[PDB]
Amino acid sequence: SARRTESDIQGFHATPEFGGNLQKVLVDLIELSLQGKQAHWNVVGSNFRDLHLQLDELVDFAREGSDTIAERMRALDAVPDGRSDTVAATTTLPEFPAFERSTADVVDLITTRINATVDTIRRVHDAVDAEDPSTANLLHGLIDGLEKQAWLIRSENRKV
Amino acid sequence: SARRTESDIQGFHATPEFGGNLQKVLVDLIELSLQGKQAHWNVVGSNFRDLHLQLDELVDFAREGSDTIAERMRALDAVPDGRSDTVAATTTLPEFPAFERSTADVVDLITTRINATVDTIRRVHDAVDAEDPSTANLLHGLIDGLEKQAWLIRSENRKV
Amino acid sequence: SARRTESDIQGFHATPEFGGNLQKVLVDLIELSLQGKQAHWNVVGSNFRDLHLQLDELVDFAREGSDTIAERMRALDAVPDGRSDTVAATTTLPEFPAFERSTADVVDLITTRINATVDTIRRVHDAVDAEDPSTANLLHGLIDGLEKQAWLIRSENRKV
Amino acid sequence: SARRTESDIQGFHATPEFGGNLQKVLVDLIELSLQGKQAHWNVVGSNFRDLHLQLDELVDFAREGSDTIAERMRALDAVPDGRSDTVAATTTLPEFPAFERSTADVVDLITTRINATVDTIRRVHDAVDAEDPSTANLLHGLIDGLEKQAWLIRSENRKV
Amino acid sequence: SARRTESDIQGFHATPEFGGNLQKVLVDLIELSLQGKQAHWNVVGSNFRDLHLQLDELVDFAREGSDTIAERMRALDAVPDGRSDTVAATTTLPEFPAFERSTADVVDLITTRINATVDTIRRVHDAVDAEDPSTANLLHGLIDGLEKQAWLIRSENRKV
Amino acid sequence: SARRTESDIQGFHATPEFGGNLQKVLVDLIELSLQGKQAHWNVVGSNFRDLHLQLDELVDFAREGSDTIAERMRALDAVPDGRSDTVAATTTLPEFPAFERSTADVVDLITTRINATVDTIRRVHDAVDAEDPSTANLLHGLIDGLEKQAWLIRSENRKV
Amino acid sequence: SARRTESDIQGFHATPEFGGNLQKVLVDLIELSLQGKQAHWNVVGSNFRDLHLQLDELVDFAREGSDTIAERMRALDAVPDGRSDTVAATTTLPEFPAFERSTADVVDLITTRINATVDTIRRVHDAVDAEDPSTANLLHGLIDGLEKQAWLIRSENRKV
Amino acid sequence: SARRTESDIQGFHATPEFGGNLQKVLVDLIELSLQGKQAHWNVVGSNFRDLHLQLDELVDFAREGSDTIAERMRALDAVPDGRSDTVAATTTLPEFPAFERSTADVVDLITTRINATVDTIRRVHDAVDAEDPSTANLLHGLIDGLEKQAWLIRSENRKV
Amino acid sequence: SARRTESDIQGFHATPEFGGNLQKVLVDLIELSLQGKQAHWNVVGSNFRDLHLQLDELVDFAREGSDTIAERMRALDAVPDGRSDTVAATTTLPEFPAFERSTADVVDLITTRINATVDTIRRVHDAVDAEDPSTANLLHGLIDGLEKQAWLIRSENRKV
Amino acid sequence: SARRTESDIQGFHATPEFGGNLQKVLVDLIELSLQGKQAHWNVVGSNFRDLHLQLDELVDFAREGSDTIAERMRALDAVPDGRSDTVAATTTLPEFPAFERSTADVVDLITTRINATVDTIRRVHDAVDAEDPSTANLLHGLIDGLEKQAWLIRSENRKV
Amino acid sequence: SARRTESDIQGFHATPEFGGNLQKVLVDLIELSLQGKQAHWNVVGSNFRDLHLQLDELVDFAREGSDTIAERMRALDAVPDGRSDTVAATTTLPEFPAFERSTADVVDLITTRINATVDTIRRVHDAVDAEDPSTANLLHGLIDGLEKQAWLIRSENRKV
Amino acid sequence: SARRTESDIQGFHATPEFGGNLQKVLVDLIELSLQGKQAHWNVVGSNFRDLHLQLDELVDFAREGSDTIAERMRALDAVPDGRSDTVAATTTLPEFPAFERSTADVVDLITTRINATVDTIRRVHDAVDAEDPSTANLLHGLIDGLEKQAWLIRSENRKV
Ligand SMILES: [Cl-]
Ligand SMILES: [Cl-]
Ligand SMILES: [Cl-]
Ligand SMILES: [Cl-]
Ligand SMILES: [Fe+2]
Ligand SMILES: [Fe+2]
Ligand SMILES: [Fe+2]
Ligand SMILES: [Fe+2]
Ligand SMILES: [Fe+2]
Ligand SMILES: [Fe+2]
Ligand SMILES: [Fe+2]
Ligand SMILES: [Fe+2]
Ligand SMILES: [Fe+2]
Ligand SMILES: [Fe+2]
Ligand SMILES: [Fe+2]
Ligand SMILES: [Fe+2]
Ligand SMILES: [Mg+2]
Ligand SMILES: [Mg+2]
Ligand SMILES: [Mg+2]
Ligand SMILES: [Mg+2]
Ligand SMILES: [Mg+2]
Repeated sequence: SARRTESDIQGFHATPEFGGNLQKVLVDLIELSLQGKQAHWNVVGSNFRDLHLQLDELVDFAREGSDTIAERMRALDAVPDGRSDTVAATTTLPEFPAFERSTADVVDLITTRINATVDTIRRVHDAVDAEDPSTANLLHGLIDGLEKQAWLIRSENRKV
Repeated sequence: SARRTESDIQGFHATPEFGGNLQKVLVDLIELSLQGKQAHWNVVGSNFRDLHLQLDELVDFAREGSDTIAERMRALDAVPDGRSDTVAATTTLPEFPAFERSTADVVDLITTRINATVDTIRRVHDAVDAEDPSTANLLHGLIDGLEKQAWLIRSENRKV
Repeated sequence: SARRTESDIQGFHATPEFGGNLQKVLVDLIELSLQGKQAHWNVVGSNFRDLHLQLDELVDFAREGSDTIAERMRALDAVPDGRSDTVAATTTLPEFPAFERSTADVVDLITTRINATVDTIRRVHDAVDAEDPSTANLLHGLIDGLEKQAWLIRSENRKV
Repeated sequence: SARRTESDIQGFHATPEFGGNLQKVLVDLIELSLQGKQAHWNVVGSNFRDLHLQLDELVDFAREGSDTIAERMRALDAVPDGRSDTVAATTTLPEFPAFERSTADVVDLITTRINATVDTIRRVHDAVDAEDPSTANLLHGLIDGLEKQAWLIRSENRKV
Repeated sequence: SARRTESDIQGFHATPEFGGNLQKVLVDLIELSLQGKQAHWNVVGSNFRDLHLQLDELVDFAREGSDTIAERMRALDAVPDGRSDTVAATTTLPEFPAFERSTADVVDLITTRINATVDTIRRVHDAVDAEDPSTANLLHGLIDGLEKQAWLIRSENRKV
Repeated sequence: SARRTESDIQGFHATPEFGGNLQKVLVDLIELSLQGKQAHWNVVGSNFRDLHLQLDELVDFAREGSDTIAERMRALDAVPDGRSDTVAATTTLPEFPAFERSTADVVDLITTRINATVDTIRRVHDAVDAEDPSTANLLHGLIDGLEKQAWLIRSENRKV
Repeated sequence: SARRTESDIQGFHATPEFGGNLQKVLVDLIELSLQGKQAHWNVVGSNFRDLHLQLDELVDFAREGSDTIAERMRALDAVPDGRSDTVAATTTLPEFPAFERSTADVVDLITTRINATVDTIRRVHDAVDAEDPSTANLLHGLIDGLEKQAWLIRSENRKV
Repeated sequence: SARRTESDIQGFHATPEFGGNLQKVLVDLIELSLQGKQAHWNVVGSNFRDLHLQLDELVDFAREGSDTIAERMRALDAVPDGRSDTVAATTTLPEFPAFERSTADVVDLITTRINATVDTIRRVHDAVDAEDPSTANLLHGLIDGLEKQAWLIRSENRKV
Repeated sequence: SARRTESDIQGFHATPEFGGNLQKVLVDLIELSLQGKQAHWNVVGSNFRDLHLQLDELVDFAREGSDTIAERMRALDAVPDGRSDTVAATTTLPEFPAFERSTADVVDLITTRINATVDTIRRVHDAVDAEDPSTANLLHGLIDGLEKQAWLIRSENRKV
Repeated sequence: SARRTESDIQGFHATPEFGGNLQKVLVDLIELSLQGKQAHWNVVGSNFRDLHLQLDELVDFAREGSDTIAERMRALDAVPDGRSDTVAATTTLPEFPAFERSTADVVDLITTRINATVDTIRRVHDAVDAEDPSTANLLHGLIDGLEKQAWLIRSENRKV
Repeated sequence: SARRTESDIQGFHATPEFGGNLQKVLVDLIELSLQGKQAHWNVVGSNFRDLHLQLDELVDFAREGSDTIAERMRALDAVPDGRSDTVAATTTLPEFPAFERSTADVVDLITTRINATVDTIRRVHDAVDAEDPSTANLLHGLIDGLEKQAWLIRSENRKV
Repeated sequence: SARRTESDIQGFHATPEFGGNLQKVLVDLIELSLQGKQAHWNVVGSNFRDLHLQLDELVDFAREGSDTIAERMRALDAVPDGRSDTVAATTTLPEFPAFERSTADVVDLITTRINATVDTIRRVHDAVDAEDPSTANLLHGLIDGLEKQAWLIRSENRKV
């Protein structure tokens, strides 16, 4: 009665631009995960353990975030690229330095890299929201979670 | 002292239109749940097990979704109708066919029905968001979750 | 030695009548689940919370029951029909009323609907047991569980 | 290489008005949690246990909510004040009465105070959303959750 | 529409003899659980710990069994009596002795008392099954479980 | 250097008075458990479910309590007697009435029986504490736990 | 006082025929377990993973089933023989073929072997039920569980 | 034989002095909880994370403690007052300062406030123990738990 | 750059001799599992329960071991044979005797069968290690676990 | 209004006598833990498994006990010494013998050593209670727990 | 006294070659992780779901493996480099192709890449084992785990 | 039939030197666990909590390690000696100091003592491996785990 008589109903298709916007978020989340693990392993000095542990929590969040974004792309028939070459060639994050780094340095370095990642999400937000508010919801989750990590990490170096 | 002195403070009340819009979402979520179980029981053929299992995950999400929407109606002083006669008389989803269906047919059929359910949510979205953004947030969760199910189901039939 | 030399041994096949008998149970279990959720959402008044919660437990049991019955049908190569139109057209349960209902009314209404569902299982029991005692075992579980729910719900309205 | 150069990328900082708006939400959430426990301990009469238990769920939600808001403030460089004197001096919630209170009275009292808490969040919503949609997402969760609690609690006193 | 009309469909009610038969099972289950704890506390000697632990498992099973039977009585409009005076006055189990008892003695004593409990259930089985096969299903679980306990306990005293 | 050279070091053992006092606690705990289940099964009327559930929680605590006391006796070379005849013959608890009882009646009946049980523990407390403060600690747990149960149950019948 | 005064009460003893009948069930359950693992390890081809996993679930059920039957024999003073030589010499199941087998062949092969195992249980059912209905209940569980496995496995090969 | 024949047996009730003493403990526990969260949110500097985490554990314990004391009051017919105005007006704890505070400062501040809370419990201990040793047991748990928290926190600022 | 330009890279292939060596381990693990269950069911006498339980733990380990070995064979493209006929025809373990066996006898019997199984693993160890050290690692796990079981079981019969 | 204005509020600290008394408990708990493991590893003979398992449970409790006492010392500004040399030099426990020991011997040996440990706690109890009843509470837990362990172990060698 | 008297005892230090060898393993494990996710997101076609899920299990193992290797480097005073640029510049794995790939192609592609990763571990094995057998043990775990993944993935494409 | 004949197949027995080498590892593991707890309780100063927690993880690992070694000795017919006097008299670990120690000092002290424990295992490794590779596998786990702990602890004191 109210039933649609259509045998093939199409779902929501993302524009290629929308897919490209999520791709920008994806590579920065993957890069953040890789840099987070680098910091996690190579951090040394005063309050090593807290930072070591907090960095793993950041990596967990960024990895879950990259899944969320890539899966959202797929749901809307965009196609993600999380390969190493693409991530290195297109990430906006400043390169993480090599070798052992002090806890103080790692705090400042990782805070900057989190903030860079959040900036990318904030930059594409309005364009994403305009096409698909449901995806903007996912972006809000990432912004909230990453900005929480930034606070939890940077607070170590704060002097009051 | 910033304390209010009213003995009676009323809650947010949904308009009849708003109530009607959530009712539209509700009946399609219940119908999708019922069709999902039908497909889950009656699918046979190549890759039976994967689809059988994925369909149960779809049903779980749709059932949780119907609860969310119905409870949201109740919170806003609206009254849901999820009775079988009402669902059958008012759902926009094409009827699920009777008897055993092949994996390939079930994939196509259910994808269309998920697409139809999501279309209803997308159709009422802006009107809901205009009156109550907090409810639109719930709708974003439903859209994201269902379109993910559509991807996980439909990909069986996608060739190269 | 004692091994059967048969390359293709057939399993137990249910008669169509047996399948039809389980189908009667299936539609009443599905209808009970739908009515239970309707009551769960729309119940109001004294002792709201207990009934709200108990009704969800009833729905959980009826949903698990419908899976059990439909899966048993499939195991014996019967084909279930749990679609909304079929449920509405063939259920023996009295229609659940629309709108908010008092806890006292809901208690009486749902007790009657549980008892109707149990009656269907009791009605087909002997015919089912005669063909397949193993399925009668499943029916015993449903009778026991539903009659427990009837007691737990109806006790609210009992005056001694 | 699309890598950014800067070593000190600063995070999103909230305006004083934004921090002030989240502070308003925070004090009302803390007050609600304190009032919720007061009601939880001191409620007596018909259907005591259900209300006793539901009030604990409300408190749990309000406490998680206060953490969410205070932490969001910290993430955005704002400073929460959840101290007893501040909460008492600035909460908009009508004072909860001391001593034992009937279930019927507690239902009415707590519903009013939940509605007051929600009103604060609804009042600041648009200003919060205008500056930071990600924070508005957190507000939506709070509105949804608290309005659910209001329904679950107030339904006890409903007439027909 | 195959919907029934009646608003007050009554449930299956047990005959006085049926309730009496379940009452017989109930008192022997409660007595066994009390005797099981008595043995659990007071057993001493070679292989104490194994018997101590196994007796607790027996008690657990007997207690769950008593709940099952008493609740089944309630479901079928019968009224259990599990009070201490009634249990003592009507149990068919041989009295368990007071004071410390050897493991070997406890094995023999408890095996006899389990067997007595099973005998009661076996004695009422056919009359229960004739009136209500669903209840006989519950009896089968009790027979199976208790006879397993008897084997696990008595095997301690076996010769070759 | 400080090692004792004794081959057999004996444990602290209870005096006959002490053993007798714990036995008094034991029988009232078992009797409360038995009456608790009787009430649990046979309670009917307004707010049935809450009382039904709370009575099971009371029984769980009383059962754990009886184990605690009986095991403490065994630890101190005393012998418990939790057999039905002994419990019925020596309990100080007023007899629980037969048949179905209203929720209001069960509240008053059970509150009285909990209070009787606590009175027994309070009556023996000082004598127990004088001989063995470690056992008095166990009594404090029981008093606290049972008096909480009394509050949670009795509050149903309070009118303010 | 309704207490029995026998110092020795014997348990239910199975006849040799009954013991033999359960032994027939046991050897086919063990053989099915062994063949299930063989198939699980050696299946290759289209939809490998689903079958690999489902076969492990079948093995788990058959192993649990063999335990149930063997323990039931022990409870009734019968003596199981699950040794490899006996299983190989007395199983009624057709031999599982050697080496790697295709998914399609494994589906057909295992379905036949489940069918064979269930046939043994159905063949001995009435004789078992006549002597001991409680054991027949266990058989009903085995029939239901195994025929469910047969459906979940065989449906891979069922076309339209 | 030993059964009391009283229809109404009353529970142990707190004297006004006793109720007053527990109220004193209650407000300091709630105040500690509130200051604990304030410190948790606003702590910054060296070893932020450890302190952030430890303060949450302190708050969890203080919250459980406040429930314990308030529930104990209710059990003994006393009425708690945990409202914000009352806590602020009657707490003995030194006020927690506003704004961000260094880890070193928070360690000293919180240690002092924990000690103040414990002092209150130690001050009321003997009077509580004299009237009701069972409640003194609860006080012992609180003293032990809070003094552990003080050690775990203060140790950060120790120099040896 | 360092990337291999090969479109099809082959994995490690086990020699047929290596596969045959793992096959020897596999049949003895399967035989040990079958004999362990035989002992588990049929053991009687002093300390029945401990042995009954320990034998199940041995069986669990041997079953997990057989999976490990068979899966390792498959990973390296060997093909396991765990069929009943093959196990009986090729196992090196002495046959387990029929009928009920005393705990003392079972201890000695099972210790010998564990030791036989370990001997097979030790016999093939060097040949396995020489081709694939990673598989020798798995053998070390089995040797350690089985030799632990041998100690735990045999200790029952040790006289010092 | 009632707020203390002190900047530094000090915690309760143990006197040298108190610290010394807890140290005495600490070394006997650690020694018991060490002997418990020695017995656990080296026990052989009849009922090996039960004793092996029970000794591990004893060790778990003694280890938790040692943590409790040492942490209590730290909370009260006392310094524990649980080093091997100190434990060996100052423990009151009779030395555990070397080599394999029979189950009968281990039962007697360990019971004696548990009793020695409890004696130490009972000897210091009153002095501890006089200074700090909160710590006496911890001692009550240890006495109760260890005396339970003594009962569970010693009962093996009892003959009645 | 066998105690050493050095105030400083250094740990095992890896040679530069050893560090380099683990670095080779690390970059291929990270690359495999990244390629695994790419395949997981972008696979479409027959048996999509099984591969999608299995690829996630592969990624989990490879991520855990990279952690193990990097942490082992840190333990032995070596410094890992898991940054994207380094992984892309130094991995031996063939590049994963862009865009959607069929199930069959993904099976072949990923199998080759697992084979490549395992080859690196096998290539460095002997050099690692020669310097530090404990690290070789970790390598054995990686080889076993990855070759198992290769089997579970590749078997989809293996025909008869 | 490839079945062996012997009824008494003996297990692998360790040489006196082998048992002696495992005894060396055992005493150093027990000593480390005792020193670890000493440090855990008595550490104070900057980053107390992290070290406090990490030291407990070390103790957990060392205790599991000691069980592993002692049980392996038992499996191979060797007899462990983990008694306090033996540990003190034969441990190679430098004595841990008494009293409170700074975090910086504890980091250096514990790192040295972990390294000493690892050195013992590294010293006996080749002789253990030569006689029994399966035991060397256990040593590898210990080396890996302890060297990880050393890194996690020592990194606190690292400079740049
Ligand atoms: Cl509830
Ligand atoms: Cl799956
Ligand atoms: Cl931490
Ligand atoms: Cl056990
Ligand atoms: Fe994903
Ligand atoms: Fe719901
Ligand atoms: Fe189902
Ligand atoms: Fe928080
Ligand atoms: Fe019950
Ligand atoms: Fe007990
Ligand atoms: Fe079994
Ligand atoms: Fe509470
Ligand atoms: Fe396997
Ligand atoms: Fe500790
Ligand atoms: Fe890691
Ligand atoms: Fe151990
Ligand atoms: Mg599949
Ligand atoms: Mg209620
Ligand atoms: Mg006390
Ligand atoms: Mg720290
Ligand atoms: Mg035993």
